Amino acid sequence: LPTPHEIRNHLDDYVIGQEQAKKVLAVAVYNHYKRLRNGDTSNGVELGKSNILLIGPTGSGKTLLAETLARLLDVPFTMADATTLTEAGYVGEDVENIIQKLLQKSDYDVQKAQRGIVYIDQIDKISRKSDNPSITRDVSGEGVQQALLKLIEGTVAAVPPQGGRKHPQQEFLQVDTSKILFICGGAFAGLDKVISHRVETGSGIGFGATVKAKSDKASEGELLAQVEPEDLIKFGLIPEFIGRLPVVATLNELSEEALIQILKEPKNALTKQYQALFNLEGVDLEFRDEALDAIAKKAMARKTGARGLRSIVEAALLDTMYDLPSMEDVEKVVIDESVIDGQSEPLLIY
Amino acid sequence: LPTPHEIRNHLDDYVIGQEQAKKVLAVAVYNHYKRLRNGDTSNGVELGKSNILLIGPTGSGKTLLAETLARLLDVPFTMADATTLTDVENIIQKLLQKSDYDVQKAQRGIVYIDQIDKISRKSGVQQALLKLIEGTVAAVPPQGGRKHQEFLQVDTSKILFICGGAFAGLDKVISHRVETGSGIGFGATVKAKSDKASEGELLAQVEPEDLIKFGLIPEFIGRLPVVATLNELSEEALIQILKEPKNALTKQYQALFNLEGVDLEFRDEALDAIAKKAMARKTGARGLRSIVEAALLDTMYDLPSMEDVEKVVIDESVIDGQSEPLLIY
Amino acid sequence: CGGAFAGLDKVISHRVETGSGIGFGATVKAKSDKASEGELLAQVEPEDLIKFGLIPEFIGRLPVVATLNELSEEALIQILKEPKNALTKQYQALFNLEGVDLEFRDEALDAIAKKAMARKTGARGLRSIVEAALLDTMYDLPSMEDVEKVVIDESVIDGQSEPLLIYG
Amino acid sequence: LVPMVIEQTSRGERSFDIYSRLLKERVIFLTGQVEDHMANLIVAQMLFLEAENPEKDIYLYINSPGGVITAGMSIYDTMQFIKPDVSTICMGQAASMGAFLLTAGAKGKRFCLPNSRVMIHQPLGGYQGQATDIEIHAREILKVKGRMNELMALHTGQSLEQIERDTERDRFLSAPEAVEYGLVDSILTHRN
Amino acid sequence: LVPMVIEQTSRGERSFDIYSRLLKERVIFLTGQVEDHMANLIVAQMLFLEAENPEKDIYLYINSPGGVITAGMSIYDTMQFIKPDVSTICMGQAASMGAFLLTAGAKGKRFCLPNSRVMIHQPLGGYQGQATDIEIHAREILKVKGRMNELMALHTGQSLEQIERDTERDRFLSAPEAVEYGLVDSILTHRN
Ligand SMILES: Nc1ncnc2c1ncn2[C@@H]1O[C@H](COP(=O)(O)OP(=O)(O)OP(O)(O)=S)[C@@H](O)[C@H]1O
Ligand SMILES: Nc1ncnc2c1ncn2[C@@H]1O[C@H](COP(=O)(O)OP(=O)(O)O)[C@@H](O)[C@H]1O
Repeated sequence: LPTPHEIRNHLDDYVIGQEQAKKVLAVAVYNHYKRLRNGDTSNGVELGKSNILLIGPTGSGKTLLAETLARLLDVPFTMADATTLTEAGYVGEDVENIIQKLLQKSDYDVQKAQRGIVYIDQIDKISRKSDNPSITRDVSGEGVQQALLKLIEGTVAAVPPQGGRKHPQQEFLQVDTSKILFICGGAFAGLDKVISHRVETGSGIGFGATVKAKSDKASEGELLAQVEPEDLIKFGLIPEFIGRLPVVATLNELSEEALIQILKEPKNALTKQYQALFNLEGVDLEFRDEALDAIAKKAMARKTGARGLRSIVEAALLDTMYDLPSMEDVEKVVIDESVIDGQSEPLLIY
Repeated sequence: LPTPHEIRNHLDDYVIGQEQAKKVLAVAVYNHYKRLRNGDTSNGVELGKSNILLIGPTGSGKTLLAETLARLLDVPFTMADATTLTDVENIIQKLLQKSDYDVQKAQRGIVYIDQIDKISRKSGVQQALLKLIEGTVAAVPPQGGRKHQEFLQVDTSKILFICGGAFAGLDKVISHRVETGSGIGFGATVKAKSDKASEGELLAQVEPEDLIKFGLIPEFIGRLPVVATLNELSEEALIQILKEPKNALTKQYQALFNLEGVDLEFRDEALDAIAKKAMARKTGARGLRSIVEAALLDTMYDLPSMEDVEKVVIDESVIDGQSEPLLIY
Repeated sequence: CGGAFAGLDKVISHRVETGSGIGFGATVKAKSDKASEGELLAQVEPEDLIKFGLIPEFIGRLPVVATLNELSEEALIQILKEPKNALTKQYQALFNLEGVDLEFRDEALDAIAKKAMARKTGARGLRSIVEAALLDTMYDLPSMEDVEKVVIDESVIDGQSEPLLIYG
Repeated sequence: LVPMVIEQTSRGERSFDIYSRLLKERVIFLTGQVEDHMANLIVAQMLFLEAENPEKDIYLYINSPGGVITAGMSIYDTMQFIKPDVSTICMGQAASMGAFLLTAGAKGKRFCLPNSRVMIHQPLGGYQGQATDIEIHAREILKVKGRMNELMALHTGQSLEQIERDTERDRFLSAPEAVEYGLVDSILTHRN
Repeated sequence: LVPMVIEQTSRGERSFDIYSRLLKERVIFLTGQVEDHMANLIVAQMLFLEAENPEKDIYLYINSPGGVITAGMSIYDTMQFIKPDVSTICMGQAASMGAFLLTAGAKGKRFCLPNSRVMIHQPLGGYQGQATDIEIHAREILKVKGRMNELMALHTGQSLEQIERDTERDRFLSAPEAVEYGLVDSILTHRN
């Protein structure tokens, strides 16, 4: 039922500056609903499932894409992690843990588990570490991928429903995994150097070679578009694991100017939250372009600038918020760039 | 209804050396109450949930803030704990019991969770509370039932939750991120033993990403964007906690001897030294009894045998232990 | 019990090769001109698996063995047409419910074969090539109306052209 | 002999030589006479740091009695070509060529130890052969002397005529005098 | 040849050379003649220890017949610049420059072995050329002698006039006499 154009229009409200990734995901999810909705008991049967592989820089909005999609989407969503997993009954974590976590979102309904979607972060962290004379059995490395192969393709694993009140139940449910979708994505480290050597030019250390002058001036994203499965082999991934994820996403980067868009265009932008918080009091909140620019530089300086907007904004308005109820006959509040630095106090209009 | 300025004055009687903490809670509490009382049909839809998580140093008084707020607030209060580890509905039941089976008033009641770090990712109850903070209904048998069967559904989306627990090793995780490298040459500066590594000025720069390194799930942290730092203690606080509160140990032991017809005295010259000893143990106010009881031990041991000792005075030297306390006849 | 073994050819190569001394008197044997992977695995025996790591007891319990040849450029073309559950037929049914037809010309399948081998992923890596081509189409197809047929040419795989759509 | 140290990292322990450890912190050592081999080795170190980070300051400690001119001029062009500010420090002694690379550092990031000593003189050379060949090599070395004085004045700010008079013979300059001469910016007596 | 030792750690066993093992404990060795290479290597060791711990005392064992002056003065300024107290010990012998680095250690943390021997004399030099150049190099070496005597008095506490008379020629000082002269603090006869 959901049309890719309609679902993309809704996602644009929550995502800024990422278009290629939206088209890729829209087709898959639409096919997934169609695959599960349509019985498919026709001449052609057992339709294949195109799993999605998301690639992008840290703090690019990957978690929001899955969660914001899950908010409007009816089916349940979960956020698992790959680093915790440890193969062959090791101390860290059994693979089966992912499935039991899904059931809580599905209220222990098997039919709802096939409908829902799963997301995994930090997938690059389990890249095949290749040190020959150390172990030769990398639990954190290659070994984990081998266990996920059968999981993604499809199999049934016993899962105690609800954990059981006590030994009395001692039963397990059979949960299919073929129809379940899997979204495995993580910010790969050092991948840009791998593709530069083989694709564009004789770059590097030397004089004529292009230096990394555009560390922050330009976005590396355009390079990721030319990524292919063969390049991931050098990274450590097994070809069998890559075959399980045919689709690929780019998610080039977030821009300083995009941060300004994130504060004004989105429905859940911080500006709209505080604006409504003060509107009820008969006060108006005004943000100036100079103030936004200062916020961008401060967020860029710290790690994961996208996740640090709350701290910068909250500290700036913490003092003003304390005195706003006490103050009377104040209808507007003005914030300046100097205030963001902390050397100035916001202007008050009566 | 109460404003940050007026609520601060009432809390100041029970709160000392935590001025900045009050600002975060005052705004959070007032913002939360208005969210429940507003139309909720304004342009600013899908308002982010405002939940506060306390940063707990050992024996930092977190329990005091909850009790003072709970006592001051007419709404019911409950003291839950994560020891249950699956059965969360019982916590909700406790609030209603105080509330006397009133869902309306219960909706306006805020609960505080202690020892939240006990359920960290060290091995999945956290996943169960995700459905609770985001809003859901849990079965609650009203009154327990006389014999063998219905349950009451009490909403949870609008109720506020205060999740806080004393985290261990959190300072080390923040140190790795905030150090931002160490230099070796002449021009580069070398840090001393402790310049910015103290608990103070280390939690203010904390962010959600640092909590992920500890074990917390982002879904749980996403529901609690707001965070308030709590100072551990200070020499002034320990001085005031032994004198201003009515239930201070100084007044307690003073009463212990009142029935025995003997008085006790504690000069300010003795308490400042006690403060330096408490911080060295890194145990807060709860570790204060070991210092006071150690000095009194020798005194209280031979006090019954002693006669004609109308009053006992405690000098600064007594805390040191070199000189015995002087007796007044 | 079956699973894709990695590096077994290197072990088989050492045993299948007779071996020779490097000195003057020792004779030299010219062998293994081509890898002949498919033809090399056929010469497998239990003793080679012992050096790989398997215990002889476990292999003794498995007397029979099966060697599978690696699919080639021509093998993929037949896999896309003759099998009933082929990916080509899957999309054909995907558009049949939509009131649109699908076609796969021989010129387009030949190019997919060369791209499939280039990614060293086998048949499982074929969906990456197909979905990458029909991406644009699948994005505006449901909204599109009065379309009765879709043809995928060789140019579409390279990306120079777009699939031809017929309106009816 | 070179001692080995251990650097603790999150991944694990790694063994490094004393010179390589400091190289990781953007620090290069210029020791002994300046020759074609020693100079060509420093150039690769500077370039390596440029790729790692072109925005971090580099520190170059110099303790050398000088040497070949052509080997030293390759380093001078490198410091000016690359974007990072090459900080220079004089330890022990800085001869004619060592002084030219010292003052060529970034303005405001040049230091000299309280007891260091700098010496400057004119280029040295010689030739044996026909009179026609002596005139050729004489004109060439004269251009270098003029070129070395022009660049020295550019960074020191002094006049070309003053540098010409001061470089006619050996001239020793104490650490305080270098500040008054514009050769350096300050002295790193103690850590602050 | 250098022997290899094994240091037991919680992570595992690690193999270290004898010099690197002692370096981990804030110990540096000054052996042989003082030259530009040997001096430039010790400076990097001090800086490495400063970053690891700036509050722990460093121990410097000196056994050397002296050498170049300019190479040694770079070490003296470094010891005074850094915050840690550089403990100095004289083993075997301490010549003119070795004695200057010995006495330059932190006050109260300077020791000399019961049978060690210290020798001090004036700077040595020489030049060949025109008379104008000899006068320049003579004034330069004279400043060093005056500067070296001023610092010796500062750390030893003696007067500049006394240091000038005692440094006119070679003067050997036994271990006990060094204490009476203010050059050292005590003698490490036995372990207590
Ligand atoms: N398109 C966007 N619109 C608005 N905010 C965004 C957007 N993209 C990122 N953000 C911000 O970035 C924060 C982090 O988003 P995430 O999806 O967690 O990024 P991330 O790259 O997935 O981080 P990881 O991979 O989980 S470590 C969000 O809480 C937003 O504040
Ligand atoms: N500012 C304060 N004023 C009065 N009492 C305090 C203050 N801070 C801490 N306390 C004391 O500390 C105790 C609470 O300790 P708490 O911080 O809850 O321990 P924990 O950190 O282990 O939970 C209370 O009994 C209270 O009397």
